Amino acid sequence: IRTKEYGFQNFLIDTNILNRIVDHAEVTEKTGVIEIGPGIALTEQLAKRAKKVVAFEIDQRLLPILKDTLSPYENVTVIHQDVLKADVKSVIEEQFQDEIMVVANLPYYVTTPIIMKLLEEHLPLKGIVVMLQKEVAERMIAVQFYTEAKTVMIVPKTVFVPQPNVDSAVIRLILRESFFFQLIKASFAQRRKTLLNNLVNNLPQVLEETNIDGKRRGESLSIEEFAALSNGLY
Repeated sequence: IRTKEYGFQNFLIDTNILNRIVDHAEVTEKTGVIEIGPGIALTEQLAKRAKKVVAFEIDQRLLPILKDTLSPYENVTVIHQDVLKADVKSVIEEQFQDEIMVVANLPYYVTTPIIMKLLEEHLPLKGIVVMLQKEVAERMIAVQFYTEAKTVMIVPKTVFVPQPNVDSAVIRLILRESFFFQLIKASFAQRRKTLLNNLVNNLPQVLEETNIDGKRRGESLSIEEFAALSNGLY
């Protein structure tokens, strides 16, 4: 608990876990890493076993803190951009000679968009680990198309500084015609209303079901089922 002063965003405490996290990253002196939402903590113990680290933070307030926190470590560069509106393909060419494994600490609201954006441009990563709440992880998986997931290692409230009420979890995601991605966007518009309604918020009429109820809703359809529909007229 070196976490002094500034003002008392909530943070971790013991390294006990952090190298377990880092353990669940396929991390080496060979691999690089794209840290998102650093605070400071993760990034320090992360810098002590990685090739290079690339921290991403929109919060200005943290940079004079990271000015001296994680200053001593020399394989760290804290780029200051909105990760969502970021130039991360361009920063890979700019900072990694290399396997890459993004580690990310993001809140529910934007966390699901971000993971998409990283994946979405076919970027060359080993995998995408993310710390989220206990509830949300157990929920198993928005797109298992780009990658298949494992909710490995739980993380308790009792290793945090404000001590959030609900315990959290970590989730690693190693990766391995397509208007499909326009389809899932179109099918989820109203969210609550029927499939008729959602595919009349979509580009342009006739459509026989391939073993699938009309009035059935978006959040039901299995991931393989959702491919079959896309093969209407791509």
